[PDB]
Amino acid sequence: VPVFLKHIAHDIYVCGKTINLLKLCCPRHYLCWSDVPVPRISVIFSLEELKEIEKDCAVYVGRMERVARPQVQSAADETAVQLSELLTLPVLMKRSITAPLAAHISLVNKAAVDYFFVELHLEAHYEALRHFLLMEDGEFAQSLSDLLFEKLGAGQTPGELLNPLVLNSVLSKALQCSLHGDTPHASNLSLALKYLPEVFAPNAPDVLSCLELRYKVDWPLNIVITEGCLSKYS
Amino acid sequence: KKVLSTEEMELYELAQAAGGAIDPDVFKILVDLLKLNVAPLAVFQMLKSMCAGQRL
Amino acid sequence: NMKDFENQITELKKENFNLKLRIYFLEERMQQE
Amino acid sequence: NMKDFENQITELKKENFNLKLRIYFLEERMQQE
Amino acid sequence: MSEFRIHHDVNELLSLLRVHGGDGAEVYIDLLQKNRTPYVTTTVSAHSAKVKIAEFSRTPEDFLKKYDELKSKNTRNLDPLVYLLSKLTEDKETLQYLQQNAKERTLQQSLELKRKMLRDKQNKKNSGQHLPIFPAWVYERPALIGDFLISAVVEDLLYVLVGVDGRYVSAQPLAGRQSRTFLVDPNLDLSIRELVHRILPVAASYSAVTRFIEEKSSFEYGQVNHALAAAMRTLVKEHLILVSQLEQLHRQGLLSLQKLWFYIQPAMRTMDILASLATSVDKGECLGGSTLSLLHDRSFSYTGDSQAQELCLYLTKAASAPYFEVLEKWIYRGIIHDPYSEFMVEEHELRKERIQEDYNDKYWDQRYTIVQQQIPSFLQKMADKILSTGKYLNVVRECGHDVTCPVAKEIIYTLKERAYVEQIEKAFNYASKVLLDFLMEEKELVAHLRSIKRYFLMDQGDFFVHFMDLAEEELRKPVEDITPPRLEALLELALRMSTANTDPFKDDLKIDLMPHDLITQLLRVLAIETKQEKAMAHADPTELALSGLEAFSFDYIVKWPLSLIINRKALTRYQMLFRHMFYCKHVERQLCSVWISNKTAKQHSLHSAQWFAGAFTLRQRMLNFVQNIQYYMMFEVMEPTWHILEKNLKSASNIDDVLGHHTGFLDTCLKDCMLTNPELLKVFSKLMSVCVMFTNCMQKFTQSMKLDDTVQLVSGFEATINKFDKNFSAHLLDLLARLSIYSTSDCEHGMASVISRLDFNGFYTERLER
Repeated sequence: VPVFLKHIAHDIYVCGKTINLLKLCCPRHYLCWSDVPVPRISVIFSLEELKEIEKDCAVYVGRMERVARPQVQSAADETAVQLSELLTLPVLMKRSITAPLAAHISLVNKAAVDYFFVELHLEAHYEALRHFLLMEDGEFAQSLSDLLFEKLGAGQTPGELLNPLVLNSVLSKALQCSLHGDTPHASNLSLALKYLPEVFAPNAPDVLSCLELRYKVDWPLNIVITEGCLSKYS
Repeated sequence: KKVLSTEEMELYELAQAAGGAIDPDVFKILVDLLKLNVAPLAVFQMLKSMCAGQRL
Repeated sequence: NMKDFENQITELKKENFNLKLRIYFLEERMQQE
Repeated sequence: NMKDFENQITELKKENFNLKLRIYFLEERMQQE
Repeated sequence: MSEFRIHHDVNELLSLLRVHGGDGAEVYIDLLQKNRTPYVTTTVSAHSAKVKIAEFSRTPEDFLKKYDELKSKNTRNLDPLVYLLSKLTEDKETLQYLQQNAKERTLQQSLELKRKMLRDKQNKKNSGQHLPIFPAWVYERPALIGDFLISAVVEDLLYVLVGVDGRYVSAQPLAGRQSRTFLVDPNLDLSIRELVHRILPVAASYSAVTRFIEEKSSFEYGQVNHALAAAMRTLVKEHLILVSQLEQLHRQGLLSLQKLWFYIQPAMRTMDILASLATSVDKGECLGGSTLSLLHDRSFSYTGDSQAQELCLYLTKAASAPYFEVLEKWIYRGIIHDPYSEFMVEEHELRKERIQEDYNDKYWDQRYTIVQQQIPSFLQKMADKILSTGKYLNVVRECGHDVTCPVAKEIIYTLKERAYVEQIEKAFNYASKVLLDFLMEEKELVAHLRSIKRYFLMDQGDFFVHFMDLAEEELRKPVEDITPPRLEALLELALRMSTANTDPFKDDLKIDLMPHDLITQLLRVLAIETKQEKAMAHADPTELALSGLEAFSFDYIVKWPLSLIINRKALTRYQMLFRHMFYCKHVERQLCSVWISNKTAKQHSLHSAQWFAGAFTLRQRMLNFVQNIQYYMMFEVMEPTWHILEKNLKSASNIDDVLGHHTGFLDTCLKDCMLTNPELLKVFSKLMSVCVMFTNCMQKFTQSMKLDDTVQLVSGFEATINKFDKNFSAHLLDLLARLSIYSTSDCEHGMASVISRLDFNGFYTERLER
């Protein structure tokens, strides 16, 4: 990473990675598929040229948001180095490069937020997690708890209690008894087994820890909703 | 060498100059895989997986 | 997970059956030629 | 559960692969005749 | 390339690497395909990869020289290959293993090229359109070519600048496709001689450019190369103006050797760039899309030289015009106007008529093909949209719809704005819409689909009732004893007899007698790539004369262009559904006939009523079973999959979406009807065979009793009924057990519905537990 860009190198890297990710996962997202021209990134050493570059970047950013919704190059010229004499070369380069860079990064970040909210339904994913994984359907949770405690107290083995037929029957009954059990957000819930116990240990509080509720995240949401996040939720 | 095309033959001569003594049939198949626009990193991972089990 | 495994198994079974049907008709054609 | 679904998917994927290879060879033979 | 070429290539690689076991070939295929992008989007830093290989290569100079050679030829996969070699050099263990496995394991040439290109273009042009040829004198007259005819130094250089040998500076003969070399008089001042040798590169570049222009201006080089040669000729003319100005200044005494050297610096750079482009085009034999790809890569390579970039942009824009004119003609008219086979789309003559006979969509996929090599790199991302657009317009054109793209505009190559990409996508979307509308409105896809539902899915129960009433006697005969005339007449009676006579497409409904019974066919299909394949191949075809009841299917005649959507693969799936419902109805009719016959038997002898109770209960278990299987197949598989198809067909964006939805519909109905599980299908087949045998036994007994040792006959009948009951119950419990197994291990939630229907009263529940 260039030393003069070190203060912006990480943001540039994140922006480029995000742009490539958005193109790979949802290339037709309105944020991802916008033909809006991206502001030019160039080194400016004239204070007038630097202000003009900043203004053009700002105009480009504004136009793109609406659509989504000198140095050493002349001879007699003297302003071309006026910033270079007023400002130090590292500071001049920083001012010249990061302003258009910051404008483009900000536009990218805004479009990414919009894409995640509208196209990736991250809020809808959180709502689904609340409905199904957070047991927002209180009736389903009550039926599940009663059936689980009946099976655990009767000493059913994981092969008997956690049998896919038994687990599916319990899930169907809990969803049918839940007002939210038939919701499409509840459909993202899946009951999986971490391990198969030979015997349900009596009076063990962790007896049902073998059960896991998994939440599926599609691209690109699986970059943000990572397998680690789903594992912690489980 | 007759297994490799002239472009594939030139790539084989380049690979030899790169120090790779590759079989012309293996190189031909590799070129065909590259012609299918498969990412070379995935092809490398595939080659590594295929080779890792074959202890010399 | 479980619903995703169910979908993968169902899709793989459908694809294998479609390939088997295509093979069956290919073999019948090669037996007719 | 999850491992059993994975095993069924793996068997179905092996069958699909073998079917695709046999189809490939069948198409090459029908293209050679 | 074959759809499964990757599977062949992987299998060859596994064999060549002596990898034990094909177990995991699917995993390598899945890794490569998941990581296979159709577009070369990976801008690999070839410079650093070259460097890594050169550090790794035992002959690093040769590696770098070969890389620059292949780049000058625009050799495809060069940078991917160098990256692969770098990755193998990174994996020393893999490289050692691969090494051990390997151990164990110009005028005449131009005339030949012209003749070859002419022959290739005529062979591509079956229509006898001879490619245009320049007359021989165009190539034979050397003074026309403009290359070197094999103060004083300033005068010679000003001549040399025009490609004329000077008196003290003379051009050497061109050895092959090399740049022209010049001989300078040795008695010139060393500084003067060196300045002449610094300027002479302009004359060498001019001579090279003139040879390139004169060669690539031949018709055989294609329209893109001709346009490139004309654009280069314009810059050479400007160069001649410049050289004439330097000559005029020299006549004025204003040109010194140092002034010439300074003033020629831009001309030297321009001519060097032109000679580099000429050499790259000539070495790569670039034509059509390959020339546009090379021009794009050169234009990107000049990102630091605004003058060189502007020149390369001008040349690329000029050379892309005829190729983009062909693209425009393709995307707006579905016409390939590629006289030299330069366009990315190649047309093949395929018979549309065979689409109904061929299970493969050969006509749709093989008639128009993409020439990957002829795809311009700037069009690489749009080649498929261009292909689909031209396919759609040609299909529309072949259905008698004239497709005029209202958005047809001239396509111009642009580097930063991919306006041609959006324009190709718009043309593709327009052509797709026109084709979909033609198929939906003119080919009445929904009306044909409703006809298929009416006949193939047995939606018209009154039709099937009438047909089976008229045809039952004829279909009960062996297929060899059946008179096809009687089946066609019974079909016509059923068509005229049903509400389908109001169907305008009823005449597309046909009777089809399958060569194999449905159960044997499905078991053979499902045994493919299974352990049962050998058992089905070695299973003698049972000498049981296939009955018309087991051979009966519908077929449906789909005309072009609708034969694109209702193809033989779709019709065969409809035939499978029809035959399945017909067989279910046959079993139901047999169970009802046994019921009626038993009701009649109960009326003739009061005393025999006790013996008939068991046969009645067996018939009732069979009837409830058959009706629940028919109900599942009709209302949860066929009806739901048809409703899904109609909804998806309503949501289709193009004809390929309609085809996809119809295939998904058929595949859903096939899946949900238990047709895809060989064990369930085999148990159902045995169950239905036992049901039919029971109904035939009950009918024979009731007929005997009506016509009428008798105690012995009754005990034998009861024993037969109890044996049928045992066999039916055993097969039913095995079916319910298999449905439960698939429901629990395979997550086939649909199988739980079959079980709940099959054991809706819990009759089998205690037996399933047992």
